[PDB]
Amino acid sequence: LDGDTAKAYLRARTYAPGALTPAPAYCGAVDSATKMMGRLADAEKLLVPRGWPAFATCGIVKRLLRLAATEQQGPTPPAIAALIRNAAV
Amino acid sequence: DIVWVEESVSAITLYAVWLPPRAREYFHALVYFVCRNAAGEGRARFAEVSVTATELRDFYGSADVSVQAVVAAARAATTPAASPLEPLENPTLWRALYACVLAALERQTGPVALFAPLRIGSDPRTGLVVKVERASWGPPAAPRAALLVAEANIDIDPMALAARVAEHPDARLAWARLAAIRDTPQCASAASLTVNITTGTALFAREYQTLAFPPIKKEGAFGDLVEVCEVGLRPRGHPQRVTARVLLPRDYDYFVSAGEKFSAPALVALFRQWHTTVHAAPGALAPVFAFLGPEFEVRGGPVPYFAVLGFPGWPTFTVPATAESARDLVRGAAAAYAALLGAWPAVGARVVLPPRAWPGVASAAAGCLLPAVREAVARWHPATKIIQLLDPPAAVGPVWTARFCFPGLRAQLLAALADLGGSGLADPHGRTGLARLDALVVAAPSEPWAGAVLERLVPDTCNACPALRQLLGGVMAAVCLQIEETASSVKFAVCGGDGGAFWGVFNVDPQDADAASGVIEDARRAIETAVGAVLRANAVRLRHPLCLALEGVYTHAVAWSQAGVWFWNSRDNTDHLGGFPLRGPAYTTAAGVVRDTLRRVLGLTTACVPEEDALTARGLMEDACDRLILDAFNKRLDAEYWSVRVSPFEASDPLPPTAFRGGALLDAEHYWRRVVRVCPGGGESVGVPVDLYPRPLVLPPVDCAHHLREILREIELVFTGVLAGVWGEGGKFVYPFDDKMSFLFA
Repeated sequence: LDGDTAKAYLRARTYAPGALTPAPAYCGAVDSATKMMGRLADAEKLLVPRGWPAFATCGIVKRLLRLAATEQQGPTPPAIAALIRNAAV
Repeated sequence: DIVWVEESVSAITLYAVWLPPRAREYFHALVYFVCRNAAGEGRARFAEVSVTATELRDFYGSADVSVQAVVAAARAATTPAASPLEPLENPTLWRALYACVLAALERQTGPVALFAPLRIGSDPRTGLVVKVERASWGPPAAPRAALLVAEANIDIDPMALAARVAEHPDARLAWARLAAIRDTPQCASAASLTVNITTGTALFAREYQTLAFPPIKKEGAFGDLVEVCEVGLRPRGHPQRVTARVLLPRDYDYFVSAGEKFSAPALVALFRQWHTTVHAAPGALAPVFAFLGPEFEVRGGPVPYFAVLGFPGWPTFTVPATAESARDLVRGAAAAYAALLGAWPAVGARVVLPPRAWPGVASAAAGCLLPAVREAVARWHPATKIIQLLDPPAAVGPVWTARFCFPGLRAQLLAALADLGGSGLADPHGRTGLARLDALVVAAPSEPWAGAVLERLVPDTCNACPALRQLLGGVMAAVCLQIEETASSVKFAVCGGDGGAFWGVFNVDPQDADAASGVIEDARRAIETAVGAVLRANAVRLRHPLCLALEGVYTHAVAWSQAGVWFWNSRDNTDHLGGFPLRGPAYTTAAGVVRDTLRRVLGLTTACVPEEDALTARGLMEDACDRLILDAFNKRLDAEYWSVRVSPFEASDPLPPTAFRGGALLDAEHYWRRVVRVCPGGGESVGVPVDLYPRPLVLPPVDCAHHLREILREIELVFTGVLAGVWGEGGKFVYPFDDKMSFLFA
């Protein structure tokens, strides 16, 4: 895959450039399986109104991985921004 | 001693539908004429008709409908506060009702014509129109218009929509909303409706938080638009003096609403509020609150429209998008209104003839034809194609090919057969609906507005009378027979087509072009003349003289399925592809890729053994698939681009319980449901109705491992057709998507 598609495949399938660069503080969602289960549902309550289907410790990891993988569409804040609660994510 | 005036009727609406005393099987209907004299000055007029039960059952097509049912529906529609949205119970009932009242208006009173000069009379002793006559003096005033924008947040409870959609599965979601308002009219009392009617004289804007409550923002007044008129009437049905309030539309004539986000519930609610406001004071009769549109039926409809069967009496035209040519579609809607008396597209196929008088005309047309076509009609089975064509796996070239079409052959043939059965009609005056179809056919080449009418009036008429299909397809079969007979004389060779449109080849040397034009033109002349001669011999006479269209000259032509044909003229590099489904925005890019791959693969006419060409063709086809899937990645996040338009007939994905929450977005869904298959979590692929969610959308990554598979499926169909049609057969072009380039998405 040569051209702009190489750059596309890189960002689309690799951790964002500024995600593994030493930063002064952390920024993300850290909680036990029980709490993060509730927070994932709460994030979906603000995510369902615009397209995300409802998902009525493996389910939690699958849902978190799917949220993390979802890519940024232009300048719009990404899908995981509902859980992480920042627009710089 | 009858009064006489000079006016043009701008609209015809239904005020009252009553059952007089000592009556059992005939009901009277009062019609409101919005007449305007010269220089635009408008005086309101009224007429009465008398429709019998037999006529109702004729325009309905069945005897299930009765006079009592119609009068009960009209009485229910008398009050919009108690129950609006009356047509939603039996839409066919109101459709037939408008059809018969217009027919009786034409019969008893006389010939009527919107936006046209008309000498009108009246009887003061009773006070209604008595006779309408076509006039021949006056440059009638231009049909002025007013631009209307209306948006309302009718807080419909989602669960009711879900339940009503569960009762009838493939219910277009606008019908679900509309049924929700019908079952709970109080929901139409509370809505943040905003209205802005701009005219050429004065603007008018209102804003509401609750509809019944006084406005939270005013502009102009109701009186600037409307001139409320109280008119006394003495119908034959009502001996006592009956007074009617009407909303005379001063300044404007009809409404122009954008069809982009048109909400039939919005206009229904606004007009219900106006109805309540105007007819709040008693001492006068109340009109009919009836509206029809594609949103009023479970399965929906192709063409957006908003009928005004009663209150307020002003036609409202929805012109969907088309911003570049907005004036063109506004003029087309105005012409469609004026010609077909405003019944179209609400009344349906009954504009021409009652749905049940057709079984007689078709039989009366099977008799006046020639003896051969008489049987040819009777032996028509769906898709017979009794003509020498090409095997669907085949291709031709380099030979001089040409495509031909008769513009509007089904409509013209239907008109001629309707005239053949015209003598068989009960009423000679009941043939005026047979004058609108000739007006449509005559004006079809001149103006495209008649076109879209004829491409829907004809197929729907063929559904109203199933027996008309076997007649039309027999006449067209006869036309194709003489096309084939005349083809041999002019070196033309029938190779494929679908009747009115047919493509063929020429037995001329495939290098000379100076004489090519001559033969291509002589073939057109001879085929047109011979088909016209057969039609004349079959007694069928066309109003607009028949014309054959040279829709392109090409050198190579390849066909794979019955409808899939690709033509290419190497000299000018002009091509044409048909049979590839355009079921979304990605299918257009696929079609372009196919039309470039085929242009490159038939450019391989370099002298080679046929075996070599098959491989150097398959390689290029695989490379084209590669370049398509590579570009697919750069648009993987455009869900609207990876969207498919599912029809209300096709099997559809099940509606997510959150798509029932679109608010003023569920109303846009009339015909098509645009679905994108996304892949949440893993393994499971779920469908998202794209146009039922607010924008910008947030979704899990689009399952391109499903849409690209279907796009590729049809690409391999075309490529297997061309590979097995130009060179030796035996090769089913398959692209290993699951292995070569599956990783990109899944």
